[PDB]
Amino acid sequence: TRPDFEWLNEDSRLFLQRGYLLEGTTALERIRFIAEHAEHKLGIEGYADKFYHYMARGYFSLSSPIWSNFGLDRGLPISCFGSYIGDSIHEIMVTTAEVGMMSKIGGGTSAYFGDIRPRGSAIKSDGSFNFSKLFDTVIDVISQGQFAGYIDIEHGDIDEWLDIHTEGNPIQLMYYGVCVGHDWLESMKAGDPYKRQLWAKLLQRKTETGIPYLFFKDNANAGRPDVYKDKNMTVHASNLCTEIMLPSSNDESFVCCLSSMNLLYFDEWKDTEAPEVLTYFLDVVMSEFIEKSKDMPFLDRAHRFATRHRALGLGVLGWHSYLQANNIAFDSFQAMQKNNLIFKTLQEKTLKASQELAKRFGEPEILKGYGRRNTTLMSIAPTKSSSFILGSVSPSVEPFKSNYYYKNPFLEKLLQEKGLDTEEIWESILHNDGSVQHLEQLTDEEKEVFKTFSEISQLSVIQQAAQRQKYIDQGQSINIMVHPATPARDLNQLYLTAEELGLKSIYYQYSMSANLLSCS
Amino acid sequence: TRPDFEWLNEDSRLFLQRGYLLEGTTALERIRFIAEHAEHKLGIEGYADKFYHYMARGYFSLSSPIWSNFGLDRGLPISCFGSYIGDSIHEIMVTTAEVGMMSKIGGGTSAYFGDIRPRGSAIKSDGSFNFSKLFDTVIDVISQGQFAGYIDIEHGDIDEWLDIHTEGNPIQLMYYGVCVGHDWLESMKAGDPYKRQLWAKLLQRKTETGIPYLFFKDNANAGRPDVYKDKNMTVHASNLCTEIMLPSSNDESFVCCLSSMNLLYFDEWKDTEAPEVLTYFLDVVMSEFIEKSKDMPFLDRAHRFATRHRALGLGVLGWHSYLQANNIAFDSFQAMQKNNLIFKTLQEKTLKASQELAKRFGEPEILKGYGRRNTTLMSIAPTKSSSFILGSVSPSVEPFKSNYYYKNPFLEKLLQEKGLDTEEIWESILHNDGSVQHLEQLTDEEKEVFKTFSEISQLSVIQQAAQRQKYIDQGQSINIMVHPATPARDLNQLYLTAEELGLKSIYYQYSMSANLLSCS
Ligand SMILES: [Cl-]
Ligand SMILES: [Cl-]
Ligand SMILES: [Cl-]
Ligand SMILES: [Cl-]
Ligand SMILES: [Mg+2]
Ligand SMILES: [Mg+2]
Ligand SMILES: [Mg+2]
Ligand SMILES: [Mg+2]
Repeated sequence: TRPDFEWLNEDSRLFLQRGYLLEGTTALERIRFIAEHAEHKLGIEGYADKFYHYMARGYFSLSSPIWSNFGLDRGLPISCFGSYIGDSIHEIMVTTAEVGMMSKIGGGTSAYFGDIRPRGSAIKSDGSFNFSKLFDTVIDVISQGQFAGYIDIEHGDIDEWLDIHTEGNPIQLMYYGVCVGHDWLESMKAGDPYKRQLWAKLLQRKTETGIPYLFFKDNANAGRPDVYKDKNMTVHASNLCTEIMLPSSNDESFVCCLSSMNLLYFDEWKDTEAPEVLTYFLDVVMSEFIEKSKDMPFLDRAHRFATRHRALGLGVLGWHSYLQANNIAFDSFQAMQKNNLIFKTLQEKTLKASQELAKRFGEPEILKGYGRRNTTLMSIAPTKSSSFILGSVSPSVEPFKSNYYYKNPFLEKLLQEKGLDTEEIWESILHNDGSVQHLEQLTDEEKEVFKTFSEISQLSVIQQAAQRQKYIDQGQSINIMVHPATPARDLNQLYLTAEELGLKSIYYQYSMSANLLSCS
Repeated sequence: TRPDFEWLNEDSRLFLQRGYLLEGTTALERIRFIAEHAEHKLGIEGYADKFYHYMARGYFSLSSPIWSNFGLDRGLPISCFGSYIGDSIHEIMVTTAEVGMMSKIGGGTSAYFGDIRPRGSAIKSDGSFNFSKLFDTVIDVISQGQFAGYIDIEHGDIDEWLDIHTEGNPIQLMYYGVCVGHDWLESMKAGDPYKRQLWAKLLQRKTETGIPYLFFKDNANAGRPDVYKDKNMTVHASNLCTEIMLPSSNDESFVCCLSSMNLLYFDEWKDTEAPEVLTYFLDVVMSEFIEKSKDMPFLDRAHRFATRHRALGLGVLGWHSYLQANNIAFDSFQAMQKNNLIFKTLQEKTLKASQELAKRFGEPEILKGYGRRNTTLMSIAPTKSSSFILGSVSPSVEPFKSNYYYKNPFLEKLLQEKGLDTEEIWESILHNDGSVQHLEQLTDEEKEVFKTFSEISQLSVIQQAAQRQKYIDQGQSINIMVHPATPARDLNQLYLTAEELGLKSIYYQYSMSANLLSCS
């Protein structure tokens, strides 16, 4: 019934033309080229037509670097770049040049600052915040930039980092994350007054700005694949969007590529080879990064990482879409059942594919004897533009912001079956911030299915992330949305619950205009 | 009569202890070590005792990097570092990392920005001023920094550079110079209104701030040694202090080392081997830089330059001191006679020494078949601290600021012979900004000999620099001092005369508190 490329409507074509495609290349032409180029690099007969078919059915979203650069001379097809900053000017300049080159090329960058000695240390040093000014300037000066720096909450310079983005502060452009350990938080909860005041200030900053990001470093490291545990490959920090969980060091900067399965069609593709085909595709994308980076000035640490690890980040979008297509409320037991099923299925299929890839092409150095091609397979990145392109489905695992901001097609259908598909009804929804909770014509059950992100239990967001985390070898970009009237006490408990449940990170805390945190 | 090391008085010892010497090394111990280390590297018997003797007599000043680092593990013994910035992010990052590493190590840095495409060029670019923000931040963040950027007056972005240091401007820390060609200035003088307004603005900026530096690029290139002309090795820019005249390129960053002859004792050392010994010393200093830099991250372009060129910068101090010791007024025909004699003698002796060095050790690559060891031998750097250390003699070729600010020892002697060496007389001099022009007890002849920098013809400063330039293969750091009441018209003519007479640069325009420009 659904035509091939239904998703590729006039909105999507325009978006792609204006953003990603070279003048004189159409969207369809580009998809065919990508499919054929991948087949050629894999050496697998029939691969292109399989990949093309799955594209045609709307099962795959490809990352913007892949749309822009895959199979072409320009740019790189990677979606993150994470550097470790050693405690020396030499190593600071190495990272500076990486960030510069990547800010020109694009795909976001990040770095770990926590091993830089703090302000006042003998060399007297100016500390880690002082060096953050260099990266903030690099991205101010060079663009295609976006950069995130990570600092430990126990670091000598934490107070300086907590004023990033405040009025007049030197740092206005770069983002940051704070690495927070289990023992530190247990000391805070047990009553330590300094930790209690620092934590309070961090929460105040996050309400005011959305940031810092939180990196629960002990959850991240406890959740690493065995290979990284076996070889003491510590995850110091995450990436620009907080979903990546890969080790960086003096000799290696993590990189990864991404593309995403459209969960709207889970019941169509769950027993197909679509996830495996996408895994194969991401592996050839990494082969391209390796080939392109081998002679690229300043990218030697990333070239090394990609060569030895071959880390991939296959993600998802359309989670809320899938739930709505099945008349399931986001915060429900039935949603939790589907969450387990979907992510279990993806874990199994992507791992199987990585095992087959090692049989065909060999294990990279870090995985010799481990039996797969890729150190990691899955990560749940944000997908705002990618979701738009692919039929305006819901972003990643996030609830729809609202029903009308774009009209929710499942709400539309429901309104049509009730004869309520009228300008007056829709205008009422627009005037209520895309909510339907005001509408007396809808049952409570129907209202539940179409709650907005703001109306949904934020505890349910966290719990669902915790539930699926066991099936995801990297991480998940998890946003929450909180009313500005929310007591600090309630935010405090939500973040503490996040760490307790094993979440490796939290991304942005969004606000809205003037029980959702403590019940699900 | 004069004791050995008379110059090394308690002031000098304290200065050296506090600035340059490692805890537990005395000034004398350091001098002996430097002499012996140089002998060892030259393989020349008796060299150390010759070098030590000349140090003992007060004939030599050594640069602060040499005092700090020569023969030791730490740092580098070079006094400039000049990079060419190619029009690419890659080449911008190469230069960024050079400047970072050198800002930690010390010795000043500089770079040429003029081949960066201007704001609005297709890639649309943000231009050369945008990239200057990166270097300004590097030196804000890393210290031991000082940096000077050079831009051509005809460059698309010249208006942006001319607001450097103004209220709120992004650039407050780095210095800059403007490269001004002969044909451009002839177009300006012939009446071009745009050039006339731009030149007027530059002069306004220089009165207000002292800067930009002026680099007369056609004089600099016309004055290069034949070897650089023969091989099209363009001098794009000068260094932090405007005395260096060396080529930089995509593959080479200029470096040079310095030390200085004390002209107070010219009549003692003119027929000795002291200038030759100092030349030999500077060549072994460059051998140290080469050895140290060979495995230093990010310094490959400077290592290459030093290896192939072996450029040296032997300078002078105590010019005004020499004139005063001989009862010669700075602005006089007799001064001009001495200027010619001294600089002719130095040109001959340093070149002879470089020829002998090539016979002993070989010609470097750039000079194969040219018959000397070093592409350049002489440059007249500023010597404010070095002059203090060496008996408080006058700085470089500059007049003494004043007679009492430190008491002029020739004025003191003159006052003693007249019985005028009294607190009342000296206090009168202090109250008149170190001038003696008010004192009725002195003849006009005596007053002439002890005019302050501010009282001296600035045309004479320029003319003396022009006269000695024929004997100096690099350049000269030339400051002038101008009353704030001076009409723009008169400054205009002075700078135009500077270019007409063949000066390769001008450094700072100093001011003072409320015929000297047009007569000598
Ligand atoms: Cl990143
Ligand atoms: Cl494993
Ligand atoms: Cl320099
Ligand atoms: Cl020559
Ligand atoms: Mg083929
Ligand atoms: Mg650690
Ligand atoms: Mg020996
Ligand atoms: Mg040129």
